[PDB]
Amino acid sequence: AFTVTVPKDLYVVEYGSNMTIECKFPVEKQLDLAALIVYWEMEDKNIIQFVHGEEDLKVQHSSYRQRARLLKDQLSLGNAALQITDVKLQDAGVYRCMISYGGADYKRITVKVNA
Amino acid sequence: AFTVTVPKDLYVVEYGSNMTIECKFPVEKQLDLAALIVYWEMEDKNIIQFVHGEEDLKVQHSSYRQRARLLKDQLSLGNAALQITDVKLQDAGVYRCMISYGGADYKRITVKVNAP
Ligand SMILES: Cc1c(Nc2nccc3cc(CN4CC[C@@H](O)C4)cnc23)cccc1-c1cccc(-c2nc3cc(CN4CC[C@@H](C(=O)O)C4)cc(C=N)c3o2)c1C
Repeated sequence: AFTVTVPKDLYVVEYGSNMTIECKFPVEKQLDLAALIVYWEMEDKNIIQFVHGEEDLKVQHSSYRQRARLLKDQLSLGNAALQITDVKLQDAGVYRCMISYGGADYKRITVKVNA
Repeated sequence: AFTVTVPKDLYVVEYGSNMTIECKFPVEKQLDLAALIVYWEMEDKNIIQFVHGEEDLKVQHSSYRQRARLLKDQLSLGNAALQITDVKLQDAGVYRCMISYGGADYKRITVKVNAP
């Protein structure tokens, strides 16, 4: 029963710091890109779209552009890991990571930013 | 650029009656069911889990499953269609359909129930 898990579901972060949020999923083998979809959204803003190996800059929402990246190296370890640099106020909310790799599952993560 | 689209996003249905809600998705030529995942949820309750041609009635939530079905016939036309018979009160709320077929997309649909 393909599960995604969140190590931490609540992130308290400093304004202008850097953050990495993590979704873990089972990779019992060597990651097969033919099977892999990784999506990250925050309140209906598209953040990352990784589709079978394909990463499309064009669909990424204005805010996250040149601040958000998916750590590819980490994928191979079954860790969809979103790095957001220079955390702003508008960055606080519920994040969703959606994964499809054989089965499919998704999880939610809260971010709080201090002023 | 895989899109899921909804004909109607709001359904107002009468208590006890029957409803079909639909999610449409592109099906170039002949559906490959081995590559297809169709998921329906309502406020975190599992309604339908159709993974590669098997439906999973292990944990799928007993109030629905009792009245909820995926019309497989319609899949061939790129129509994920959830049929609920004898609409109850607990059936109102925001459903989500999540589809994976090459790409992946989801949509939300609101249901309201009347009782006259
Ligand atoms: C998550 C998931 C499921 N979930 C489940 N399936 C079966 C059983 C499932 C059972 C559970 C329950 N438990 C929880 C714990 C464990 O016990 C399992 C949960 N979940 C399931 C099914 C099918 C697809 C997905 C999924 C996977 C990966 C990615 C995306 C995705 N959405 C996008 C949305 C967009 C949005 N844009 C915006 C406009 C829109 C448009 O085109 O209309 C496109 C992009 C892009 C671009 N890439 C998008 O990718 C999606 C939906």
